Amino acid sequence: DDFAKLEEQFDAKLGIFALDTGTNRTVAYRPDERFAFASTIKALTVGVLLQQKSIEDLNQRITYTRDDLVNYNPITEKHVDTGMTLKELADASLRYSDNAAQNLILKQIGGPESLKKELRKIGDEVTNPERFEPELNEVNPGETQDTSTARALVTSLRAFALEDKLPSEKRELLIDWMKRNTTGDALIRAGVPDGWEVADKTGAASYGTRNDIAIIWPPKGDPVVLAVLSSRDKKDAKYDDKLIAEATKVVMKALN
Repeated sequence: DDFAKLEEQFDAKLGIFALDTGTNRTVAYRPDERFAFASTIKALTVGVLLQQKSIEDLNQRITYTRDDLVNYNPITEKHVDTGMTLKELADASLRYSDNAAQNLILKQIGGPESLKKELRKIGDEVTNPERFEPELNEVNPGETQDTSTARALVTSLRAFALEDKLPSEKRELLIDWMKRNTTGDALIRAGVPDGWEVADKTGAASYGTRNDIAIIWPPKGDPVVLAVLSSRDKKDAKYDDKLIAEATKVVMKALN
């Protein structure tokens, strides 16, 4: 009902899945409903990059031109002359949500089809990568290309960052980058208490899709993995970040 109320207040559809890794208790609301994953996929893509290369291999430098730049290249647009290492691209993709960075990394791992294959290999039969940035954000209701579910995103995030899909030292890199994101101040971050560390990755897509996935660490004990996804039924609808922040407070209370 608290979730239903937010859906009424915000004129949107919410998809939530939260797992308290410490007790295995869960919070769910339309947990298996499909939504455009938008930039949240950047976290899963780095997870795959990491599995594929040693930490030392991340120092390989990638060269590119203005033709590789897309609609949003905050970091990437500043380094055309020299290129950037995979480590720098990973940083730009995750903390700045750099679109070109995502496309360059994607090309390194073999494209959306290879990403798909690697996720399947990890146990994710739901997430469906198909396109590059920025076209992946254009998803119509009913379509399954470039979509996932709250349940699948948390399972997959959890696998890479907390479990055995990656060795400790690589998990540490992913977590550090996510903990240091610069785009999620108004989402999950705003619905958690002070002193609670958060690692997140945001996204926005057509139909007012507004998403945030994260791991939350209370001062004491096991982390909480959470996905908050949302959409509206107008193609050019606008989103309201406050929805995410409020849904998060409901989750914390439901688990706390």
